[PDB]
Amino acid sequence: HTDLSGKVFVFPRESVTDHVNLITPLEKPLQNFTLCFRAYSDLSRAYSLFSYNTQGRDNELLVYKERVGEYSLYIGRHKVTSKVIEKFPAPVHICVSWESSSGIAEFWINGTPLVKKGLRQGYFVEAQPKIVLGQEQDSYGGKFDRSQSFVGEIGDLYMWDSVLPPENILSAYQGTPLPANILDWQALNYEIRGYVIIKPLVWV
Amino acid sequence: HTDLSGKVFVFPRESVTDHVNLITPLEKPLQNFTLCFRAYSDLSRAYSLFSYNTQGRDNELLVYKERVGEYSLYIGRHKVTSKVIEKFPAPVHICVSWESSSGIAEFWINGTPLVKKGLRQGYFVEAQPKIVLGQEQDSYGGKFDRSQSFVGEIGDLYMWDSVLPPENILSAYQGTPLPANILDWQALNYEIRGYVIIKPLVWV
Amino acid sequence: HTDLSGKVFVFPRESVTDHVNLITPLEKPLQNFTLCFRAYSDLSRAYSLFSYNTQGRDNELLVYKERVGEYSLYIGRHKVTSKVIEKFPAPVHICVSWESSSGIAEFWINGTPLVKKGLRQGYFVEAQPKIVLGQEQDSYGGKFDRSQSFVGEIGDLYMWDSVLPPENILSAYQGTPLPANILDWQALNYEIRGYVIIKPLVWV
Amino acid sequence: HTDLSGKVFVFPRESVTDHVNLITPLEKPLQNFTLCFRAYSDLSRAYSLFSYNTQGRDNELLVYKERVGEYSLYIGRHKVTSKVIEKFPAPVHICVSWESSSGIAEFWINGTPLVKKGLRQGYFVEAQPKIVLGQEQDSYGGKFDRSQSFVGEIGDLYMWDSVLPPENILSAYQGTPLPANILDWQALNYEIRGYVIIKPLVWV
Amino acid sequence: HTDLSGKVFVFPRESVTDHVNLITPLEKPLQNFTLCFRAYSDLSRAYSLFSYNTQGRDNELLVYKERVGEYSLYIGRHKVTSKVIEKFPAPVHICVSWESSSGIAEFWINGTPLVKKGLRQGYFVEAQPKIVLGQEQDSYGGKFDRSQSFVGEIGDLYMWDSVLPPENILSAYQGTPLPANILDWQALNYEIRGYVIIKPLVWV
Ligand SMILES: *[C@@H]1O[C@H](CO)[C@@H](O)[C@H](O)[C@H]1NC(C)=O
Ligand SMILES: *[C@@H]1O[C@H](CO)[C@@H](O)[C@H](O)[C@H]1NC(C)=O
Ligand SMILES: *[C@@H]1O[C@H](CO)[C@@H](O)[C@H](O)[C@H]1NC(C)=O
Ligand SMILES: *[C@@H]1O[C@H](CO)[C@@H](O)[C@H](O)[C@H]1NC(C)=O
Ligand SMILES: *[C@@H]1O[C@H](CO)[C@@H](O)[C@H](O)[C@H]1NC(C)=O
Ligand SMILES: [Ca+2]
Ligand SMILES: [Ca+2]
Ligand SMILES: [Ca+2]
Ligand SMILES: [Ca+2]
Ligand SMILES: [Ca+2]
Ligand SMILES: [Ca+2]
Ligand SMILES: [Ca+2]
Ligand SMILES: [Ca+2]
Ligand SMILES: [Ca+2]
Ligand SMILES: [Ca+2]
Repeated sequence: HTDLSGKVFVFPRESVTDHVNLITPLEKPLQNFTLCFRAYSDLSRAYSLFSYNTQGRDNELLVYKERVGEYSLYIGRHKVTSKVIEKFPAPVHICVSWESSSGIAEFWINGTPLVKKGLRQGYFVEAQPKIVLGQEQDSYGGKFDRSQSFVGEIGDLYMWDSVLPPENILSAYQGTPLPANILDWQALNYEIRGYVIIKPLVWV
Repeated sequence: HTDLSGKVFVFPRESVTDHVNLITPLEKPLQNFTLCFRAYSDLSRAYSLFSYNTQGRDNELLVYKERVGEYSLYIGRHKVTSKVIEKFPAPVHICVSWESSSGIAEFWINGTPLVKKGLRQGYFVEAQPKIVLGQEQDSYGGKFDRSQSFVGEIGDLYMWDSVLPPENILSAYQGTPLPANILDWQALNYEIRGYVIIKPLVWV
Repeated sequence: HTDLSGKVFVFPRESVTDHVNLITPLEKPLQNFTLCFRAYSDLSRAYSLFSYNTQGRDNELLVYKERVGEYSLYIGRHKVTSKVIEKFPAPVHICVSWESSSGIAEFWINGTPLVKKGLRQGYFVEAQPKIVLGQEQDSYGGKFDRSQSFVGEIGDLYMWDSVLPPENILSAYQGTPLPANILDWQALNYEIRGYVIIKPLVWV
Repeated sequence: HTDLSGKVFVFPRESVTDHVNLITPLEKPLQNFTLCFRAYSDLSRAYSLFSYNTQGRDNELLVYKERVGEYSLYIGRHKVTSKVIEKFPAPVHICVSWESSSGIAEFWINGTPLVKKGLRQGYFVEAQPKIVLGQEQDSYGGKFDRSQSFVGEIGDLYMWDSVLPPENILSAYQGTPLPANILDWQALNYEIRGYVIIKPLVWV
Repeated sequence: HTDLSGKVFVFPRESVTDHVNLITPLEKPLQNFTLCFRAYSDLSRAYSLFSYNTQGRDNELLVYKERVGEYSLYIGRHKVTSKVIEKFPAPVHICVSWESSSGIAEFWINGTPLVKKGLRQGYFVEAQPKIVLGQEQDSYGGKFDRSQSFVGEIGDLYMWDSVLPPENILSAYQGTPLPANILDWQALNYEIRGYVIIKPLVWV
């Protein structure tokens, strides 16, 4: 229940411990989800964008940037990666969905669909997560690694417990996002830890 | 048969097992043909796009992507290769025709003609094929190779027993193909084996 | 004798044998000429575009492609080379003229003039040629070299016994050449030898 | 006391001597500032753009160009660097702001925001500066280094004791800057030392 | 006394001999000048564009192309160099001015200003030159060097005994120069030596 409309989290330096915890009362394992957000970073090294771990389970749901032009999704430790043409540095809008019944993962980058990949067909993502921005978890809520830290700005984050169709992804990118039931930027419960500053969104 | 209008086959992972068999009652050897389809892959390694083998004959008709910008056609184990400027990764529309009487093979990539090449003048492509998407055959229906597997999405596949003129290739590129008498995406007889998922086409 | 309007010669493979002889009743040594044609090849190695030899004289008039972006004209074994920015692979329209009185050679690529060069001022190109497409001659009509063979398509070839002014070069580039009196694609006397196929021009 | 509208300082050669002192009446420590200026240089090596040293303190506020596409701000010897896509050589409009309360530094290059970075949260930039263009100070007003000298043109320099919002940054980029209370190009007190020439600005 | 409107000098081959002498009747030292001309060359090696030597003084005023994108001016044996983004090969319009009082040299390439540089403040360029196109002088009228020779085309050359403001530079670039008093293409006194041919300007 904070409205972050028009605002970003700024992670202004590299560190082991600067991060934001995102709080959701998620009790039911996820069969389907979509996650969208905008990010702006001038790192060239690898970094985590969104880290969701559960007790005893590393990389339960992880969105990770390998290198320029390459986005990975981990589900239950397993991973897929898809490629895109992108400028560097540049702001980006990222959406990723995953559907247990097919295993299909869909990345959409600036409203453009990447090649579909598939993993973990039939699996359910475990509930009661710890969700972190700014660092990559290796434990339940911690064991960070500064070489995977996100330095830069993140905004307009939403997470739904369904697979959004293309029209709803384009709405998030450049229209009005559909209100979201797991995490929603207009009513976000978060905890800042360390050096993270909230500022207006000034980039597109 | 099945009308896959608006849908693609998704080969969501690298494997030696995942494939689609395409069924056609082709009993008479082929003198002329055109094959068109759309594909979207972010593989950089080589892969097979369309594998047609007959009893005792490898690479009887094979469309093979050597590397970015380079397309090969095999007829009766002989090959030609032509080059094109293309972005990577990117969706592509591919048409290729071959005419026994001249030996001429014509690739068209996104409605643009590649340099003509020639092979197997006077040859007849044998009938009673096994036709596979997703893997390259080295036997009659099998002996796949993971390093040649196709990972990504294929749709809008049509095959004619004649050489299409430019206007009919552009029609196919634009999404209004002429009726096709060997394989037709709107009345396709196929078998999924392994991990292949049918999804809507979202990238055209 | 044959009107090849709308048609190309296709040299569909690398060889030391495949060629076209162009026949013209040229009995008087040439003081001035312009030669225009369209070509489409995806070779990266060097190749001959137009080979004119006379008895006892190799490289009497030769248009040669050194590498991407570089065009050479030989007159009586001496050469000039001019450079241009071009895409690869791409169709190209090439015009070259030479004027004995000044020695000036003008290349025009896709209707744009290259830097003028000069050679053989005062020379007359010898008459009674053998003129070959598809191979580079080292004798009077023969002694070909596979490594200089042209693979690809040639069309719209015209040769005048004068130096065309710019607006006449542009007319030829646009597909409306002024009347040509040495070689004329719309009334061409030729001989196919080996594997050369006439097909419609589909890339203009 | 001088309106330099429409004019630039030209540092026409590499040297360890040529520089401009900028004189400001500011006597209180700075908690917030914005600095904007336009520069045109064809140096590839690193160079100082704006050097603000105070007695006893090197690099108290320093704007430094590491290499093409990379801009650094030093505050009290600590630094941040942000990246941008830019052509070389090219004129550039540079703005940078810093806010003590958050430590946030914002670079804007040709009206486009770079990724925010943070340093020196809670710090006060010392007053009674010597402010130098053309050279990088290693002492209070001197100790220059030829290899960090600025060669080229600088104009349209303004410095405010506040953090400008995006609209006011864009106004400056577009040529209608707000009046500026630390340094103002339209009412500037300066001292030329060595070879620095004032000329009309011809490159906007 | 010759009007070369619409014509160029073509230096069609590398040599240590081919050149044009340009003769001015204005006999006076130069405190200010501007020189404009068009050039088209596909050399990659260094070459002289305009060579002005006086008795016993080499490199008294020299415009020299170091390599792609780099232009140098020598005044009295001292030099400056400025860089520009340009295509290769490409026609170019070059203007350069120099002002003794400030030492400032201004290059303009296709109507766009390069970074100003400065040299020889207070010097007077000596009177009674030999002015050569096509070769770089090392003596008064001679001692050429084939590795510095200009191959290609030069036209629309004008030289004024003043520093042109930007609007007059743009007029020259656009083909409507102000009449010029040191050298003027519409009333030029020149001597061709060796192989230099006058042809129409076809590349503007
Ligand atoms: C996931 O979606 C599938 C099909 O769209 C549906 O069967 C299932 O109920 C969804 N799961 C949940 C928990 O909503
Ligand atoms: C194949 O094409 C050739 C050339 O157009 C034609 O003559 C022949 O009839 C065709 N063959 C069949 C089986 O249609
Ligand atoms: C070749 O061109 C020159 C120069 O224009 C001309 O004088 C000469 O007559 C021409 N030669 C011919 C037509 O044989
Ligand atoms: C510095 O800038 C901030 C802008 O958020 C402002 O709130 C604060 O009052 C300023 N401090 C001073 C000393 O002016
Ligand atoms: C040189 O040019 C400047 C303007 O650029 C002018 O003010 C000055 O009078 C000129 N000097 C002469 C003509 O000697
Ligand atoms: Ca982890
Ligand atoms: Ca980790
Ligand atoms: Ca095979
Ligand atoms: Ca195989
Ligand atoms: Ca030869
Ligand atoms: Ca040869
Ligand atoms: Ca310093
Ligand atoms: Ca220093
Ligand atoms: Ca010299
Ligand atoms: Ca010399």
